[PDB]
Amino acid sequence: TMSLGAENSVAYSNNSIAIPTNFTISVTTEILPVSMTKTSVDCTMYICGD
Amino acid sequence: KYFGGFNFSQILPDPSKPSKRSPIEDLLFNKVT
Repeated sequence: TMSLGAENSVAYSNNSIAIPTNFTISVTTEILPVSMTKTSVDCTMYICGD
Repeated sequence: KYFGGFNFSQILPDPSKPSKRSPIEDLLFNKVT
């Protein structure tokens, strides 16, 4: 059965705050297409070859 | 489930059902066919 990750139980309360002490600068990547191959076909040669 | 005073019983999953859904989601799965 597919697991959706590990289970975590955030301790919620009326007087419980979690302020971070350190930081970790991370650099991610994202690959987005911006253009495709510009194509052009000839109707005559493709349909009627010679 | 005393979250300040706001009652999230309609959106949190109800344990007394085999689908483990919320009362609002129960209306959605029955209305939409």
